[PDB]
Amino acid sequence: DLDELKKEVSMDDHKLSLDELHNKYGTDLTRGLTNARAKEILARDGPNSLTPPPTTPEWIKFCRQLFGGFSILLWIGAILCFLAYGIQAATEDEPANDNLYLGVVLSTVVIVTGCFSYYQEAKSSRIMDSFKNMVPQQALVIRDGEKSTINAEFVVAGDLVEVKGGDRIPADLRIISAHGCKVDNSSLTGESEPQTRSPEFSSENPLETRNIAFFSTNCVEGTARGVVVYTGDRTVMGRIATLASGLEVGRTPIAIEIEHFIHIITGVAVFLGVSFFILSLILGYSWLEAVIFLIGIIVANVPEGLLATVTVCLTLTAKRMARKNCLVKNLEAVETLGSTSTICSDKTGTLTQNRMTVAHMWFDNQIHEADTTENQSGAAFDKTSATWSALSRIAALCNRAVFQAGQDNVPILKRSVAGDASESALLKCIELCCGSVQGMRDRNPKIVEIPFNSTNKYQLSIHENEKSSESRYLLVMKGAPERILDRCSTILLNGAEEPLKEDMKEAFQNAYLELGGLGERVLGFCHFALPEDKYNEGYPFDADEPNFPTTDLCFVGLMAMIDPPRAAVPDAVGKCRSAGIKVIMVTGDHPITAKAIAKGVGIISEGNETIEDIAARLNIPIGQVNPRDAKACVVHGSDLKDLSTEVLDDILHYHTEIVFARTSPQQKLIIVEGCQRQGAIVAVTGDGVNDSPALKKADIGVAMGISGSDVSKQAADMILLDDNFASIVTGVEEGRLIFDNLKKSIAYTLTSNIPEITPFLVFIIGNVPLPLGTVTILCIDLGTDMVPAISLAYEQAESDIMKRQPRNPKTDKLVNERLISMAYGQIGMIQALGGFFSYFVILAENGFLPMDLIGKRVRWDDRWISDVEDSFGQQWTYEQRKIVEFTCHTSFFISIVVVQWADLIICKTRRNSIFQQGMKNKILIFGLFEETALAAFLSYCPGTDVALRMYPLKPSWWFCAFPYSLIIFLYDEMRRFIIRRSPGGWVEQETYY
Amino acid sequence: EGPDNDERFTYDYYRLRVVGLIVAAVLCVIGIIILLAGKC
Amino acid sequence: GWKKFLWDSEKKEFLGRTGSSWFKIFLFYLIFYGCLAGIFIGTIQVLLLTLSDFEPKYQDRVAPPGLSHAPYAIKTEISFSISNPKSYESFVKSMHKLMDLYNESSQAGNSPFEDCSDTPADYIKRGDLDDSQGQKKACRFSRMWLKNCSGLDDTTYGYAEGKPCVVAKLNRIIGFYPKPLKNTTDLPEELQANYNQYVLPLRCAAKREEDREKIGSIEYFGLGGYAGFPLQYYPYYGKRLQKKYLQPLLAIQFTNLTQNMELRIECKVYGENIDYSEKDRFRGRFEVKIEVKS
Ligand SMILES: *[C@@H]1O[C@H](CO[C@@H]2O[C@@H](C)[C@@H](O)[C@@H](O)[C@@H]2O)[C@@H](O[C@@H]2O[C@H](CO)[C@@H](O[C@@H]3O[C@H](CO[C@H]4O[C@H](CO)[C@@H](O)[C@H](O)[C@@H]4O)[C@@H](O)[C@H](O[C@H]4O[C@H](CO)[C@@H](O)[C@H](O)[C@@H]4O)[C@@H]3O)[C@H](O)[C@H]2NC(C)=O)[C@H](O)[C@H]1NC(C)=O
Ligand SMILES: CCCCCCCC/C=C\CCCCCCCC(=O)OC[C@H](COP(=O)(O)OCC[N+](C)(C)C)OC(=O)CCCCCCC/C=C\CCCCCCCC
Ligand SMILES: CCCCCCCC/C=C\CCCCCCCC(=O)OC[C@H](COP(=O)(O)OCC[N+](C)(C)C)OC(=O)CCCCCCC/C=C\CCCCCCCC
Ligand SMILES: CCCCCCCC/C=C\CCCCCCCC(=O)OC[C@H](COP(=O)(O)OCC[N+](C)(C)C)OC(=O)CCCCCCC/C=C\CCCCCCCC
Ligand SMILES: CCCCCCCC/C=C\CCCCCCCC(=O)OC[C@H](COP(=O)(O)OCC[N+](C)(C)C)OC(=O)CCCCCCC/C=C\CCCCCCCC
Ligand SMILES: CCCCCCCC/C=C\CCCCCCCC(=O)OC[C@H](COP(=O)(O)OCC[N+](C)(C)C)OC(=O)CCCCCCC/C=C\CCCCCCCC
Ligand SMILES: CCCCCCCC/C=C\CCCCCCCC(=O)OC[C@H](COP(=O)(O)OCC[N+](C)(C)C)OC(=O)CCCCCCC/C=C\CCCCCCCC
Ligand SMILES: CCCCCCCC/C=C\CCCCCCCC(=O)OC[C@H](COP(=O)(O)OCC[N+](C)(C)C)OC(=O)CCCCCCC/C=C\CCCCCCCC
Ligand SMILES: CCCCCCCC/C=C\CCCCCCCC(=O)OC[C@H](COP(=O)(O)OCC[N+](C)(C)C)OC(=O)CCCCCCC/C=C\CCCCCCCC
Ligand SMILES: C[C@@H]1O[C@@H](O[C@H]2C[C@@H](O)[C@]3(CO)[C@H]4[C@H](O)C[C@]5(C)[C@@H](C6=CC(=O)OC6)CC[C@]5(O)[C@@H]4CC[C@]3(O)C2)[C@H](O)[C@H](O)[C@H]1O
Ligand SMILES: *[C@@H]1O[C@H](CO)[C@@H](O[C@@H]2O[C@H](CO)[C@@H](O)[C@H](O)[C@H]2NC(C)=O)[C@H](O)[C@H]1NC(C)=O
Ligand SMILES: CC(C)CCC[C@@H](C)[C@H]1CC[C@H]2[C@@H]3CC=C4C[C@@H](O)CC[C@]4(C)[C@H]3CC[C@]12C
Ligand SMILES: CC(C)CCC[C@@H](C)[C@H]1CC[C@H]2[C@@H]3CC=C4C[C@@H](O)CC[C@]4(C)[C@H]3CC[C@]12C
Ligand SMILES: [Mg+2]
Ligand SMILES: [Mg+2]
Ligand SMILES: [Mg+2]
Repeated sequence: DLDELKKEVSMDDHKLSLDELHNKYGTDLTRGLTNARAKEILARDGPNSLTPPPTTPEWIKFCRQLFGGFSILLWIGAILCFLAYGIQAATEDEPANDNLYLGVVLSTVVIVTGCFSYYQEAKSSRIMDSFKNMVPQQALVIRDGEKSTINAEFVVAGDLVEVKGGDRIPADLRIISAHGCKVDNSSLTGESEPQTRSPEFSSENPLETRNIAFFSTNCVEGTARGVVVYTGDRTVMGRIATLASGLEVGRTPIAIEIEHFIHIITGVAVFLGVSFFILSLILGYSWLEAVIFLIGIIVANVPEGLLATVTVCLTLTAKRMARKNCLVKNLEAVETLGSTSTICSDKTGTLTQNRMTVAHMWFDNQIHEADTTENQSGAAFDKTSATWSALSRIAALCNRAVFQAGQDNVPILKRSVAGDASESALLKCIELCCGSVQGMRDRNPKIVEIPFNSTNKYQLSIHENEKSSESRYLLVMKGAPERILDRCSTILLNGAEEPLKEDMKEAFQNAYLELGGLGERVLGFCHFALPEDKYNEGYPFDADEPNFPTTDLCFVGLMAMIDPPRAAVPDAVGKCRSAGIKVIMVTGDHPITAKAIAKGVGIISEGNETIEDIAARLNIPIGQVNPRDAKACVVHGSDLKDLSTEVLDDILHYHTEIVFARTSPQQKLIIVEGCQRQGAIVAVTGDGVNDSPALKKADIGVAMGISGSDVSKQAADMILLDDNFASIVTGVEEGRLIFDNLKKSIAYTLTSNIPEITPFLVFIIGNVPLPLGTVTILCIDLGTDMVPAISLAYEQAESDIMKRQPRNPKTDKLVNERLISMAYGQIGMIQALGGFFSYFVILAENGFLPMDLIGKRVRWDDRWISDVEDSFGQQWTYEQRKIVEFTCHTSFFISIVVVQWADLIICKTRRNSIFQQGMKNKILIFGLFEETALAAFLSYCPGTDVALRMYPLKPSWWFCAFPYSLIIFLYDEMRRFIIRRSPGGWVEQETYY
Repeated sequence: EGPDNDERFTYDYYRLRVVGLIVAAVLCVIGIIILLAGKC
Repeated sequence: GWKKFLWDSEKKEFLGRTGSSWFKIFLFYLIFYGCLAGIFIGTIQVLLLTLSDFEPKYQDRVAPPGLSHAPYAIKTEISFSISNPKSYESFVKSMHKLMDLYNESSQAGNSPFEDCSDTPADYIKRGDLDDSQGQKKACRFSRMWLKNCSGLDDTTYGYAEGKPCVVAKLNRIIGFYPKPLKNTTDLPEELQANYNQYVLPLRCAAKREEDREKIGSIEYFGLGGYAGFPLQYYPYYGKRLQKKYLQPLLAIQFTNLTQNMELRIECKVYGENIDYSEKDRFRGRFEVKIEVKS
């Protein structure tokens, strides 16, 4: 799978002859191949079917979810715990099982997180499998001179293949004979209108010539013949799909943030361990013990529950997305939208609707606009003049297409219509604000029609007049406005008729250039009342000689048409630009249309100008103007092929409104890479196969759901099942909101760290009875704490999030030193002091004053000293003093909960005050209530001092942590005040997360 | 007091546990009330 | 990277900040932590003002007293060879440490010691738990009372020829009055003979029914010759109100001990305000694993 030969732009053998072609692959132009020869080739190289994707077994991704970066840290933690247990078992008799419990618990945490994360990605895969609807397809091949329809998988290189309007081009064909055949090259090349396939050659680029039919394309109207040049995966879209599969994946921004987070957590963990290791060796302890101390401090500095909390955090924002029809396949792709700063979009199928629609109309010397939006939510065009009625009769009659049988259910715009795209657009507009065309058509019987001619350049027909008072004959004709203008002499103004003086002839010329400059295609409609005296009701006007007056007709008005954009396209583009997101158009369509759609959706703000526009406004050559005075630029693909790396960098560095036109899929990929080389996150929004290599390499791909291709849908990371583009705005909003909350929750789960390690540190340095046990630290990190941390996600915005500029990746991180200074430095310190306060209180009330506790651990622990004197002279047995130590662990844990109250409240908001935002978050309130109920339950239920070793508390102790909590609240409140009044000051660059 | 000062070494942990559970229960209920109040 | 984030010379930065920054941050942390320390200290002083110097507010974690002994056994086992002297040194050293506090030289004068009944007697109340009267007075407890285990005659105390001693002791509790079982028809078998109301009985036996036979004659030594603690040595007024206070002691000689075999001996005190625990094996009773291997 050579990628460089797949990265290259397509080459071909188009510029040849029919003899050279038949001489290279071997084939009868009039008899085709022989069946024996056909099978000899079928077996020689492989069926004409793309390779299936590389199947992913479910145990592989389950093992994937069991690993990663965070789960790996918890894995090494479990490993360390079991190592310390082994050492204690082989070195000492009666080894405590604290470490073995902590290790099996960490392993269970990793396994449970893996099960949940895996279950979600499978849910998305099932709803994803319900979209591949693959109905077998059979082609028409000519062998031995006979026509046969065989499965698409049996076509080979060389046989003759015939196509018919409505069928799909099987393989890559070389047209040999056509009959007004048109094909839809929208998915592969990106051409909105049907390009006619002619046996003659026209352009050096194979995608532009008409003598080649392509894979996955469809023949709209006409029939054609051709020799199969390319077959199977070796086809154009085959090389594109194989390239898409052979591209790497990447590493999202949220993952890099989690990685640098673990980097800091381990920095401070191994620092505290190697240091308290040298310190313990300096105080006399033996090596065997110091090793256990090192492992204990490092393992203690690992967040066991932050994994489940972060996973649930990410999972919550994804359901909100699935409620508005925005589905993500992975789980972290939910944050990438908010961090995006440059959106590369596609035109055909993404920025537009890929359906021709009647846009503007000319009548009564006045331009009228029609609604060109999917759900028909706009402005009507004043259907009260007679002129409009006559126009409806012209277009509704002089038109041969009709809705496909059985569409009585779909809406007027989404139904199937058999015919050209122009007659279809006209039929839909008339059927839209003029009611049923089928009765409008049977109300006036068509007598004789002369089909569109290459010389006449017009389509005309005569029908009877339904006026029950006028039995005359009606004649209607449509065609190019220039040709029809040369055939009129009257004008239907507001109903009456008038001459064609040059005043209205010039008004017709300016109208023609107005609709033309709009990137639209205009047509002219005229009609005339045939005198029943010179052509009675019995006379038959056979289509042979001049039976109808070509000139002296009555022109009624022009009718333009173009593919309109989706409803929320302009508003969404404006919203993205408001958020500081650079919108760059990248499409393989004609630049004259790309520039118009760009200006219509907001990519090229009205007023900005290109170098050619300046040369045209001044009437000077283009080589004279300076390119710095042009904000927006239209880069052609042909020119893009010849450009250096620095040139592309400068194109993106100096032009704010860029539009890449006529760019191949490979060039699309080159453009995405050119955006990444600098340092910005990229999101590519597309629909066809040409977008597959662009959606894959982009930081985040957005594929359309209804109008998208299966390849680009399988290679994308986010799917828009409703084809609504406003979902992108919703996504960029949610991506930010869920970010500021992760910061708050992380500071919360990190603040408790300190009051959990300090007891042990003072235990080794000061030799006091152990303050915080192991089953209590576990009841804090994995119990009470979980609900509050999960609730911190439901926090609403503080300021407008859709207003600030995108976060800088190289400077504004997720976990900086400003957070560590708060959690580990200021709040956690106060919480630790409160815990030690409740501790000393419990031991002072039972008889052990603070002066006699320093220096006791050797006898306080000894299991054979049944006479330990306290500050008053009483003798305490071993089990009696241990019961008090355990009751001190219970109250220490309760003190933690008490200080966590004020920590969850000061963590709710990062800048704003509590009296401003408000306690409207019901989940946080529930977290506080439950957090308290669990602590009371663990202490007061019978049999806990047996099972978990937590004894009941005497009601006066529960109040030893209250002052510390109020102080935490007042300190953080004054903190969040100087930041507001003093922007950019010390408190901000020192304490603002 | 004097010789029969047995009360000086007794504590009614039973009554304390009963009350502490009543209270935990109440706080738990209140919590649920707040949580579901609005979805009805 | 490596070098710059350490010291750049254009912005004159060290590790990241300038000179005035490291100072602003260090000064802030010093003031902050100083306030934190002062607050914690104030909240601990009010705690010292909430407690009394003559009595522990809560005395429920020490209601049923323990029963400890003189030798320091690692796993409640006494194992030593009658030939090798460097085998029972750890025992004699401790035993000695305990009896070294009942020396007569220590107990002398009228202050703060007082001569009490040579025969078990009743309680003695030296008033309340106050400082009104000065330092209360405690009864004298002589060494010699313990007859063959006193280290005054056979320093070793027994361990020299297969006849060890075990000095039992009742855990000191403030304001605790020991109360013995009354003479009514329900009383253990053992306790019936010699019912001096004034004596708290201590009686040792064998854990298993088999071992009875292999344990010979338990000879107890005490005040008055009884196997118990005289009620006159109570209550204890606490260190502050009674420094130089001696708790009674009871010696137990395990004469006629079978040689080369592990013996499980459980000693137990009997009384009203005395209750045992299946979890704490030192509450009221105690266990010893003697093995005089020679
Ligand atoms: C409480 O009483 C303890 C015993 O008191 C003795 O008996 C009472 C009834 C009175 O008569 C009293 O006056 C007696 O002293 C008392 O402990 C004793 O302290 C002395 C002084 O250090 C010790 O004497 C020294 O003995 C060693 C060898 O000891 C051997 O035996 C003991 C057991 O008894 C073992 O533990 C040892 O390892 C030995 O196996 C002598 O080598 C040492 O020599 C020193 O003195 C000589 C002159 O005699 C000098 O020439 C040397 O240079 C040395 O300076 C002493 O003779 C005595 O051993 C010790 N008894 C015990 C049983 O340990 C204790 O201090 C008192 N405590 C308080 C708080 O009042
Ligand atoms: C029994 C007793 C109990 C003991 C309990 C102890 C509890 C432990 C509590 C806290 C642990 C402290 C450990 C150090 C934490 C430092 C945080 C840290 O390393 O965070 C990482 C940051 C990175 O941040 P960023 O990503 O935003 O960078 C972006 C840079 N861009 C964008 C320019 C490229 O790196 C930086 O900050 C740069 C590194 C700065 C390192 C400073 C080291 C100071 C340590 C000790 C000083 C002691 C002196 C005492 C004497 C004072 C004089 C009187
Ligand atoms: C000595 C002991 C020390 C203890 C220290 C720890 C303390 C931590 C615990 C509690 C601290 C409570 C702080 C009180 C803050 C009140 C703030 C407040 O009231 O600000 C008013 C807000 C603002 O409104 P607005 O103008 O934006 O509205 C606009 C409406 N529009 C849009 C329609 C116009 O109004 C709102 O938020 C809406 C109404 C919300 C009402 C909330 C009431 C619940 C408050 C606390 C729950 C109790 C927790 C107890 C935990 C213990 C468990 C055992
Ligand atoms: C929206 C959904 C709402 C759902 C809310 C659910 C809340 C559930 C509320 C209560 C159920 C809790 C479990 C009940 C346990 C009953 C235990 C019991 O009745 O024990 C009685 C006996 C004690 O007898 P004794 O006094 O003679 O013993 C003397 C022992 N001497 C003398 C040797 C010291 O027990 C013994 O003997 C042996 C003791 C056995 C230990 C069992 C304790 C289980 C340990 C940990 C599980 C707790 C996890 C926390 C889950 C939180 C969920 C929110
Ligand atoms: C959604 C909100 C959830 C809230 C729940 C709170 C989360 C709790 C988180 C961590 C706590 C789990 C730690 C497990 C501790 C096991 C301790 C253990 O095994 O100790 C072994 C002890 C032996 O002690 P010894 O040597 O002194 O015996 C001497 C006996 N002599 C002397 C008489 C012979 O044996 C005994 O106690 C025997 C009785 C066995 C008791 C097993 C109790 C298991 C408790 C919890 C496990 C299930 C929790 C799942 C919920 C997860 C929530 C996310
Ligand atoms: C905005 C957020 C609102 C949040 C509301 C949450 C609802 C709170 C729910 C319940 C709390 C009430 C608890 C009452 C329990 C009394 C039970 C009792 O009988 O307990 C007696 C103990 C004395 O025990 P002992 O050791 O002396 O005897 C032990 C004797 N043995 C052991 C021998 C038996 O006493 C005790 O537990 C004392 C109980 C604690 C006293 C409550 C203090 C209230 C603190 C601040 C609230 C102030 C509100 C001011 C109004 C402002 C309006 C604008
Ligand atoms: C032992 C002592 C006990 C004392 C108890 C005192 C209780 C006092 C009770 C209520 C306090 C008064 C209500 C405050 C209402 C203020 C309303 C308001 O308009 O506020 C606005 C200002 C912020 O203005 P800005 O210019 O920064 O906005 C900048 C906005 N931008 C950024 C968009 C430009 O807000 C602020 O200043 C808020 C700053 C307030 C900081 C004081 C905190 C007081 C401490 C505790 C309160 C008690 C609650 C807990 C109960 C415990 C029961 C045991
Ligand atoms: C049990 C637990 C108890 C805990 C109680 C804790 C109380 C201690 C609270 C605060 C003490 C710390 C004060 C430190 C003052 C020296 C700091 C200093 O040297 O600062 C210098 C700067 C002035 O330099 P610059 O910005 O002009 O230069 C620009 C330079 N460039 C560009 C780097 C920004 O100072 C500034 O900005 C002004 C900023 C001053 C910091 C205000 C922080 C106030 C926080 C809390 C006070 C509230 C206590 C409430 C307690 C109620 C108890 C019931
Ligand atoms: C949507 C609406 C939802 C509403 C739901 C409402 C749920 C119901 C709410 C409350 C129920 C209250 C039940 C009160 C039970 C009292 C039991 C009790 O007082 O037992 C105490 C005694 C043990 O005393 P001791 O002498 O061994 O003490 C030790 C003495 N030393 C150690 C010094 C020797 O019990 C014993 O002997 C026998 C104990 C037998 C086992 C009883 C099981 C109780 C365990 C859990 C039930 C509590 C759940 C409450 C809900 C909390 C939600 C988080
Ligand atoms: C000086 C030393 O002190 C005692 O041992 C000490 C080391 C070791 O034994 C343990 C049990 O393994 C340690 C363990 O290492 C680390 C912890 C699991 C740690 C963590 C909490 C957490 O969440 O993550 C890590 C905090 C303390 C801890 O909970 C226990 C506490 C009991 C202790 O026993 C204490 C013995 O008395 C020993 O004999 C004597 O030599
Ligand atoms: C101490 O135990 C010994 C047994 O070890 C007792 O003496 C034995 O008595 C039996 C008769 O009952 C004789 O057959 C043995 O020969 C004796 N052995 C020895 C070594 O004397 C002795 O009576 C016990 N003494 C006490 C006071 O209990
Ligand atoms: C919003 C803030 C101010 C509310 C603070 C509520 C505090 C004071 C409440 C919450 C839970 C309560 C405790 C819950 C349980 C018990 C056990 C019981 O046997 C005595 C009361 C006691 C000890 C309560 C005392 C008051 C208490 C700590
Ligand atoms: C708001 C903050 C900064 C106030 C902190 C006040 C500090 C400095 C005060 C509060 C309580 C004070 C202590 C209270 C009691 C004693 C005992 C006395 O025998 C010596 C002084 C000493 C040790 C005091 C030293 C100063 C102290 C700790
Ligand atoms: Mg497209
Ligand atoms: Mg991707
Ligand atoms: Mg932790």
